[PDB]
Amino acid sequence: GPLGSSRLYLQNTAVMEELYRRNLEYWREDGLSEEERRTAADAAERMTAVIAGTPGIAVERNVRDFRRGGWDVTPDNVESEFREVERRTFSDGVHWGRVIAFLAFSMSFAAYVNSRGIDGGAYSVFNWTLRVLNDSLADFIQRENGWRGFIVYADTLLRAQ
Amino acid sequence: ASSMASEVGRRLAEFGDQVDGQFYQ
Repeated sequence: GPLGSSRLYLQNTAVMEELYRRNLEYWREDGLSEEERRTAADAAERMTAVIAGTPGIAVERNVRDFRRGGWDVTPDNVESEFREVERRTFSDGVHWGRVIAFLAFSMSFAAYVNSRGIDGGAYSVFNWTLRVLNDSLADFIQRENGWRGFIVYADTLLRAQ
Repeated sequence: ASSMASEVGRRLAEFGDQVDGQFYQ
């Protein structure tokens, strides 16, 4: 992938671990400087704040909506359901807002599929989402100064929220 | 895929746009 892919993989992993911990155990089954590990946690914290202040993508509210709609997810189609949400979310392009919204979705979706009794469901959702960051969004992330840049972006949002 | 998946993705695109608009004031 792009420049510094190896470090970004590890940092994307840390951001996801921190993000899912802060918002949701069931979704699971080094090489970083203490700097990069700290920037990952800070980014997951700001993003959690942005999500909570954005009712359209709030984690709990979306799990409630997925259940009310009877979203037909099974062990057989759950990846293709996830991939369709991914395709539509970024079909117009990629920016930090759609990244935040997609990651919020991925936590709501992981909780939802785990509530549907899909064994390994949330773990698979976590791993798919981590690899969207690694493989499809990496060029955007690095272009916008990585997770350090996200914190600058998110602070600006929270000032405005 | 389900209608729900396409509609969820579409709404994530739009809410993401609203989130990003706040960066530019």
